[PDB]
Amino acid sequence: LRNDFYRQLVGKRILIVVNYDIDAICASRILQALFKYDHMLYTVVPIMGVTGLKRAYGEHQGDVKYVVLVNCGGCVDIVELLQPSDDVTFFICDSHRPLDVCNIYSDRQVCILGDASLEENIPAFETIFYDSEGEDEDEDESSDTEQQHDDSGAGESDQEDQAPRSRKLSRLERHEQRILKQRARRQWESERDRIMFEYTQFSYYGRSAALMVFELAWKLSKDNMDLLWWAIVGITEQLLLGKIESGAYTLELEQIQSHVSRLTNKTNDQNTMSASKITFENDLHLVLYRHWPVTESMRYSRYSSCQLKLWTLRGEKRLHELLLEMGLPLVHARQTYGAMDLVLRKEFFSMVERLAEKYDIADIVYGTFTLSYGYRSRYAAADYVYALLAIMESVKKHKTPEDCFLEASDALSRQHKQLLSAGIDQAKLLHAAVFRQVQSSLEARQVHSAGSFFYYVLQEEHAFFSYPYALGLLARFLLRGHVATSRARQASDLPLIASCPLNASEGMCLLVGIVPVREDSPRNFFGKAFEQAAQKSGVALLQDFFEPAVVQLRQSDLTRFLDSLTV
Amino acid sequence: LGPRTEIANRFQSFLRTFVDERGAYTYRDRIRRMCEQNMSSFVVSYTDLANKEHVLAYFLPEAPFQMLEIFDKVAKDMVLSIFPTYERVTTEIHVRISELPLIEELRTFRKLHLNQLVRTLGVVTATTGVLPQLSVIKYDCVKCGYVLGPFVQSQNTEIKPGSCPECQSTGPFSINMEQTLYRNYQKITLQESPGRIPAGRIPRSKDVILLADLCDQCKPGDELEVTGIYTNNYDGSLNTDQGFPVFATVIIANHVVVKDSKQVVQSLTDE
Repeated sequence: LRNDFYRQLVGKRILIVVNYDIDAICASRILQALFKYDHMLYTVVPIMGVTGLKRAYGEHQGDVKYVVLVNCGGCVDIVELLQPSDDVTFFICDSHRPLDVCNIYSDRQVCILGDASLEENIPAFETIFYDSEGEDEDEDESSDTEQQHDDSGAGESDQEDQAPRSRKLSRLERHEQRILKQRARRQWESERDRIMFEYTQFSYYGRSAALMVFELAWKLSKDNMDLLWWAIVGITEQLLLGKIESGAYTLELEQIQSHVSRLTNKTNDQNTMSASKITFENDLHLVLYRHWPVTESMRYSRYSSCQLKLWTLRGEKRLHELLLEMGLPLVHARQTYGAMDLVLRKEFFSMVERLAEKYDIADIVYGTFTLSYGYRSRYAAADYVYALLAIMESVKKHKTPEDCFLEASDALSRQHKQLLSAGIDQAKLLHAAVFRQVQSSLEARQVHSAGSFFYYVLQEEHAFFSYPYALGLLARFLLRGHVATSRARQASDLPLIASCPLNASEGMCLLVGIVPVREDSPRNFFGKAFEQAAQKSGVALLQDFFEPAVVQLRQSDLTRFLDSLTV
Repeated sequence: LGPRTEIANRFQSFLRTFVDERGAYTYRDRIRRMCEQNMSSFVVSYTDLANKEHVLAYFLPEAPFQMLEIFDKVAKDMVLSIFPTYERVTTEIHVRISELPLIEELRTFRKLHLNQLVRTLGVVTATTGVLPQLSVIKYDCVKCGYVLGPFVQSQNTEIKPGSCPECQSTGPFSINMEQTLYRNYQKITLQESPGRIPAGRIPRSKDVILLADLCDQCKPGDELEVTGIYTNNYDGSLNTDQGFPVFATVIIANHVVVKDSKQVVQSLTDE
């Protein structure tokens, strides 16, 4: 709730919107709007990393009490992170959910939006910080330390039969005067079975970043159509239930339509140009039905391709055979779908949905929205987001990271669109440059298993694959690629790694972790899994991202680290 | 008729009954493979035709025209019936032959060869470019302002019926430049090779017609094998005459084959 706490929000603030994300911008531009509405000046921020965050707060060494960060938080007992915080108001709203408890407790400078059907970690603080063994926060028999310290009367207090609290059992000795430590460790470790179940085996994401924010601003009587679209963007990023889960899809078909359909501000007069209120339809995650012909865009998506195996010829043969049953002309299969004639381009999906039921594909259609600004053309559900990811354009000017962020947030207006087509173009060329490596690497047989996983390494830098989003995308097209056709049915289920050269950064051999096949809810080990070898030998590793599934190494200090990381 | 219905039935009970290549015949599926690539130039085996039913070797030369027509009709009635999905793009068919146990050199064919089954080769020389002709007869009435309508067309002959929406009237008329069907064209001029001459004199030549499906394959000086059939312009000006009719001869191509053929070419054995 903040139908009460929002009424705190008038004084000065800082609105930080942590490292690059589509949840980020969609969730934050609305609040920029909200906050120049009630006549507040504030601060939006680019985040380059947790160090970027810490210097940022360092540069804002004031007493801005209404500090705000969003889509982060699980890093420390962040009073340890952020010492000078005294009673300063922070707000966490992150869906990176497996977060510390010291950030949850200490009801001082934090917002426990603790609301979940998992009441599983209640004494998770009641024994690690509250108990201790072989400790110094205590007294001694001598008269020089005759003062009572922060006596928790627990293992946090002494273990020499000095514990006024801890009134479950005997006092002097259970079997010995220090069986205190024995039972302390019993509970400690027997329930580190569940502490190590947290944060040291697996990570995930939770819920939205900004649909809660839509309901917040909905209670103040705003029917901002565009805010529905921006939140739609925020979700349709990791609506990708194979990437990171939505789940609620068939429940949000009630939720969001109920937000928007039932309140019909015009039921009879809406046949107008500007922003004719949003609609909903059941369509695909075929990449880019609209502005391209079929036959290139039927070819660069993984799911349409992997099930029909087109990077070899034979897939094209069966492809043509299904265009045959579809009876699309090849010319028409090479003019833009919109550039087609009428009747075919109307009936296209109408036929494809039902007579693809019978030929190896079942999971291409979705439920989404689309709308006009005017009479130019009818933009698409995600063709923003696949234009966005192409704006992470790590050029060597050193300004372009933050500048491309600022550009991106200045994109989803109804105004700036000469760039949006730019994003489309950039996206397409990268999208088929993805495919351009798979044939090279598959049929060169670069699929290094090397034991319990599959593994890739690469050799030099591409501007595609300088940054790691494209890298995860590489790994997540090859994987299906190889494991369709080179295997029996036994070994299709193992995880994957991939090197990522950075000729820019003096030689670091970046990596990204990614998971085996077809287990949507059973997600990453790699919330910590890499860190094993970090303990065993341990060499210059990083975990800088609030994204977990990533590292950054030296050019060449990986292989032995990998041999340790065999297990 | 009872028998004159059985031509198409023989084709139908041929293309899915005479089977070789260790089952799963070509013409079960080769036609599918023609519809796939959008060619409309299915080709037939005379060898395999005789291996099924020899009967249509003698029932050809009395009118191979009507044989070819009564075949491609079957191809339509099969294709659009089982591939009604096809029925937008071209929806028109004709077929070919590539097995004739014969090479007639030039300077070999005479009045006996009239309007029947043929083969021959030669060499290309200079010919026309790329043009179309017409395909359907329709005009426009102006007494009543109507259309004369579309009319059944003979190969180079007039129709002129009285029937038309203008009270079946309006002998006069005019003609439009649309609403009418077209057809590509190209020509060839065939010479004979410098190897198989009569060893030292001027060579002979006759001309040859190719049609809308058949153009932009030839070129000057190219290698070739064609069935073709023997033509006759039926009058190069008969009258009180020369000491000789001014007649000529052409061949019209059914199936042209290049004898270089430098593309990816061959069919697939089944195994």
